[PDB]
Amino acid sequence: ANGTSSAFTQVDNFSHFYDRGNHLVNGKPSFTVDQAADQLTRSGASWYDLNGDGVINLSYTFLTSPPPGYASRGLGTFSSFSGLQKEQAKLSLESWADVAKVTFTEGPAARGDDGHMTFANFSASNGGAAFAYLPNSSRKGESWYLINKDYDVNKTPGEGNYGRQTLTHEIGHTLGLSHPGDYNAGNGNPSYRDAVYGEDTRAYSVMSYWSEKNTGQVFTKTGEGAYASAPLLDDIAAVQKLYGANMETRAGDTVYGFNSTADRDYYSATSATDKLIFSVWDGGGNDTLDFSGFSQNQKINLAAGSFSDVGGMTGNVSIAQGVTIENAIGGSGNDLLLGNAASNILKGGAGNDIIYGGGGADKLWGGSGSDTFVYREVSDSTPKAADTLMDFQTGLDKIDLTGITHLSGLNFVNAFTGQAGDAVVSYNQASNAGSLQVDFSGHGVADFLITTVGQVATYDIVA
Amino acid sequence: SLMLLSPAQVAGSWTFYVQGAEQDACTVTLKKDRTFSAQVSCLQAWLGRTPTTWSPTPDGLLLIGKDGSQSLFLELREAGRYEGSVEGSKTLVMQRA
Ligand SMILES: [Ca+2]
Ligand SMILES: [Ca+2]
Ligand SMILES: [Ca+2]
Ligand SMILES: [Ca+2]
Ligand SMILES: [Ca+2]
Ligand SMILES: [Ca+2]
Ligand SMILES: [Ca+2]
Ligand SMILES: [Ca+2]
Ligand SMILES: [Zn+2]
Repeated sequence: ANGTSSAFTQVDNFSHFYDRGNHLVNGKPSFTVDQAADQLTRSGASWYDLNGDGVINLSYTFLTSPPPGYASRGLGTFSSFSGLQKEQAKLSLESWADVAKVTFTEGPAARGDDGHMTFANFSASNGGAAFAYLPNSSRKGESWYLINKDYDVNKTPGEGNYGRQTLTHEIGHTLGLSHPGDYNAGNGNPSYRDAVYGEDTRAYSVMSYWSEKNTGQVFTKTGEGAYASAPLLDDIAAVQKLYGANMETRAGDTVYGFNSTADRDYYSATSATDKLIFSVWDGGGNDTLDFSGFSQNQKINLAAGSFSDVGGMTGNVSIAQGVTIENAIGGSGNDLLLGNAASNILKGGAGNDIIYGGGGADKLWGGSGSDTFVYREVSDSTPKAADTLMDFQTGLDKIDLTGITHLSGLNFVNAFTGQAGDAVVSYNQASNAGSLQVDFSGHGVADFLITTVGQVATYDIVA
Repeated sequence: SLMLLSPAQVAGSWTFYVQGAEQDACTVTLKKDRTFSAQVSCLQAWLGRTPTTWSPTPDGLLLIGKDGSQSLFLELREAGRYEGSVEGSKTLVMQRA
C-alpha cells in the first residue's frame, strides 16, 4: 500500500485481512489451517480401513429403543429421533461424506463395515446439549442429543440454526475431532480468553465453543445470527488429514450461492436476506461463486484457503485448502473481486467494483458503474497471457497499475524507446479493441498487455 | 456442546455497569421478543450506538444495533452474568437484577 492507490490498498488490505500464522490474535497464537487441523485431531483417534478398500465405510442406526444397559448410564428418559432430526442428521452426515473418504449408509452393523454409529436423544444433562465418543472408545460411533422440557433446541434443527450445527458437531466427534481446546460444557465455566489459538471460533470450525464475533466476523443479519450447518475451513482440513480428500464431490462445473448447482441447503441462496455461512469443498471443474442476488457491499476472494465477506456479513464464506474456484459474480453493491492463479471470469455487476484478476489471462467484467481493474505484478497480464476487460467503459472505468509502478507513472509513447514504463496505447476499430502495452522491464518490447473491449484512453489509466 | 439459552430464559431485568465504576449502573428489561425496554438508552454512553435487539449465543449474548447487523458480544461468565469489553479494554458486566 506504500506508494500505491487507494483502490490497490483496498484490494491488498482485503487479501491480507484474514491472514493466519506467526503472529497473535486476541493475545493468542495465530494458527494456520494446518496447525488448527493438527489441534482438532490431537487425540489421535481414527477409524481404520479394516476391509482395505481406501475408504471408511460406516453403518448407522437411529435407535428405536434404549440399547442394552441404557439405565446404567444415567441419562434420563430415552427418545427416538423425530422425522425432522433424521432428515437433518442425514444432511449433516452428507456434508462430512462430501469432503473426506468416509461413507455413511443407514443400516445395522454388518460384516463389511469399518464401524457402526448410533443416534438417539436423552433427557437428563449435567451441562451439555449433546455428546459423542471418539472412534477409539468402546462406544465409538455413538452420539446423543438432549431433549427435555427446558431444552428444545435439538427438537428443531434446520439450516443455519444451532440444532443443525450440533448434529454436524457431534458427528465430527464420532469421526475423531476434538474441541479446539481442552474444554467441555458442564465442566467449570470455560472461556475464549483461555483458548489455545486465536482462530478457535465458530468462523473457523463447528467444533469451537466460541462466537465468531470474538475474531471480528459479523454473522448477524436482520437482528439475529446464524450457525454454519456444514464443516468449516479447519474442519475440512482436519477430517481430510484423517481419511483423505473426496475428489469425486462436485467434480463437474459447479455454481455456489445464487443459482446454485451444488444441491446443498447451506450452499444455496435465494434472496438478499439470506445468511450464508460455508466453506467450499469442490473436486474439480470450472466453478463459480455467484453472489449476484445481494445488494450489500461484498469482498470476494478466490484464493484457496481464503475468506470473503458475503451478503452483508464478514468472514462468512471461504474456500477450502486445495480447491481451485475459477469465477465470481458480485452483486449490485460496491464490491471487491479477487482472482487467483487460474484464468478467472470476474463480474462486478452494478455498483462501483474493484477487480483483481491476478495470475493468468482473466476475463474481467466491470458491469455498470465506475469499475477499477487492479494490477499487482507484471505477470498478471502478459502479451501471451493477457486479461481482456470485456466491457471496458472509457471515461468511467479505470485501469490501476500502481501496485506495479508505485505511482512513478507511465511514459506514453508511439513506440517503445527502451526505458522502463514506456507505454503504447492502441485502438483497433474493427475489433472495437483497445490495447495497453507496457515495457516494464525496459527491454524495448512489451512485457505487459491488457486488451479492452471498447476504446481505452491514457486518462483511463492510474499509474 | 453448550446449551443455548432461549429468549424466554434470558428475558427479565438486567443491571449493566463497567468495573471500576460500579456506582453508574443501568437497569434494563430484556423482553422475550428480543427487544429492550426504553432504559436501554442508558447503554448509549458506553457503546456509542444503542442496541435495538439481542440474540443469545451458546457461549454468550449479542446486542445488535439498529441496522440489524452491528453487534457487541458478551461472553457468559456464570449463570446470570455476561461480560464484554467497552471503551477500549474496560469490562462491562451484565448481571441479573
Ligand atoms: Ca473400508
Ligand atoms: Ca466443481
Ligand atoms: Ca474448479
Ligand atoms: Ca457490484
Ligand atoms: Ca487469475
Ligand atoms: Ca460495476
Ligand atoms: Ca463499468
Ligand atoms: Ca490476470
Ligand atoms: Zn463437542
